[PDB]
Formats: sequence, structure tokens, C-alpha cells
Amino acid sequence: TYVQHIKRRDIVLKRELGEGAFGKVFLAECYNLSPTKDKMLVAVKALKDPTLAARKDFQREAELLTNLQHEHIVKFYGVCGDGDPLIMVFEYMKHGDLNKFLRAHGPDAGELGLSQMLHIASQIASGMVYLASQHFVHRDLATRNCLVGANLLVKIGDFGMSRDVYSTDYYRLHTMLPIRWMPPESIMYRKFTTESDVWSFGVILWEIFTYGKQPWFQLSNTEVIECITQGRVLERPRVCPKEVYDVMLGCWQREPQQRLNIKEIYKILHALGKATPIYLDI
Ligand SMILES: Cc1c(C#Cc2cnc3cnc(-c4ccc(N)cc4)cn23)cccc1C(=O)Nc1cc(C(C)C)cc(N2CCN(C)CC2)c1
Repeated sequence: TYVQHIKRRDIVLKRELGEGAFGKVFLAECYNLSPTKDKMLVAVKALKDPTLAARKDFQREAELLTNLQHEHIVKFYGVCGDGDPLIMVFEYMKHGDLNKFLRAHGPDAGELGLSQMLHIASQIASGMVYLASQHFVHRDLATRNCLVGANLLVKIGDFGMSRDVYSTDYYRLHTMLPIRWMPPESIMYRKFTTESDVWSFGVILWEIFTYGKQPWFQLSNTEVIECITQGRVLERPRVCPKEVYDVMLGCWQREPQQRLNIKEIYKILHALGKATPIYLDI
């Protein structure tokens, strides 16, 4: 597909946010982008001196995000031309990643109410309904890969593992894998499907209702693999309503075809809310 072309001259970097496998991410301003062409905040990913593999991954990401557009998928504005660094431009989400957001509202840090937790969950589920409709399998759904904007707006992205910060969330089972978020068939057989994404969503629900705590925090990586392989599941958080835990269990059926599908999950989460927010388009 064609990707929108942003001029390098129109981007002004303001602050560095982090670095992944695919280069540094910055808060920036961009001109000539908004309908008024007035400057607007964006996030910029910059890849310096990219290898061939990095260039290919950059192109794959740009094409994917041009094609996958939805209210709850991270919004992508375009790329700069060929050169160094390679630059990709995203919508700025001012509250950052959902895992840090959840932790900032947790007891170990006011707090988030049931309505707010369900709204976060429902928005992620909505994004996943869209991904499933495009036959896109994400493989790394987790709150660390979701962004939070104004009005508790949550969108799904994929940032990968941190380049500069120590992380406990990935383990080399080749490739680093988010094993704590994965079902038995993904760990044992590398089978990744919409159904393994549903498993991960159940783990996201657990993250939300524990304010971002790491799944299986009490277990080493080796113990996690054995635990998941042997069919143990995450325990119900004390502040988690039984109905919400029952949705998690619906995600965590050992047989993938017995799991709730994400459309079913979306409907349930929406019925579970006492006063589900109303979505408008004007
Ligand atoms: C949004 C984003 C960005 C960004 C951003 C942005 C805008 N505002 C903020 C605010 N905070 C952050 C922030 C700060 C700290 C930390 N730890 C995480 C995020 C990022 N922001 C950077 C790199 C990659 C992406 C991104 O999600 N790329 C993406 C998305 C998708 C969708 C279809 C799920 C797919 C892909 N793929 C590429 C790689 N993947 C393995 C397979 C597919 C890449």
C-alpha cells in the first residue's frame, strides 16, 4: 500500500521516551499534519543506521499500520522518506503505556473503579474484535503494549521488548517470548491464533484487576512454563468480581476451541457494566 509521506523538516523533537529493538521513540511536534497545518504533538520512532532486517521490519510495520485502522488500534500518521534515521510518526498518547498507568493507580503507589476497569478491558476487547476481523494475530497482547490517551482512551499497539530498560516479561524458550501471557499450545507448539490472543486477553483482564502486577510474579520463568503446561491458572484477584473472573476462565480453557471468542467477550464485558460508557461519532 501507499504510506503517507511526512517531511523531515516538519518534525521537531521535544523529548526522548524510550528505546526498543526498532530505535528511539520521541515526543515531538509535527507541522503541516493537522487540517490547520498548525503544529501538533506526535510520537516519533527513529531508527538510526538500520540493518537490512530493521529496514524490512520498518516497512512491514508501516504497511500493517496503514492497513489496520480502528478506534482502538494505535493511530499511525506516516513515515519520512528514505534516509537516516528512518522515521515513523504516531499519534501521541499522553498517558503512556497501560501497564505503568495501571501501576500508578494501584495500592503500591486515586484508584480505578470497576466501571473504569471494565471500560479499559472493553476497549482492548474492541480493538481485538477488529484485529480478529482482519485475521491478524498479535502474539504479544499485554497491558505494556497498550497506550492510554485522554478520557481513558485505550488503544492496542506493539512495542516489543525494551532496549534500554531491564525487563522480566520475556524469556528465551532464537526469540524472546512473553511466556506469562501465553497459552499452553503457544508455549509448547508455537501455535499462535486468535484463540491464543484470547488467552492473552484473559491475562490482560488479570493485569487490569491487579493494577498491572506481573502474572505469575511469584514464579521463575522455568516455573511459569511448567505451571502453564500443567494447566494451573492465575488466581482470582480479591477485588475481582466473580463474573469478571469467570470471563478470565472462559479465556483460559485448555482446548483452544472451547475458549470464548473475543466477540463473545466484548458482549459480556458490556453487559457486566452497570453504566457502560456511550460511544459517539457525532
Ligand atoms: C505505537 C507504537 C509506537 C508508539 C507510540 C506513542 C505515542 N504516544 C506514546 C506515549 N508513550 C509511549 C511509551 C512510553 C514508554 C513505553 N515503555 C511505551 C510506550 C509511546 N507513545 C512506537 C513503536 C511502535 C508502535 C506500534 O505499536 N507499532 C505496531 C503496531 C502494530 C499493531 C497492528 C498492533 C503492529 C506492529 N508489528 C511490528 C512488530 N510486531 C512484532 C509485529 C507487528 C507494530
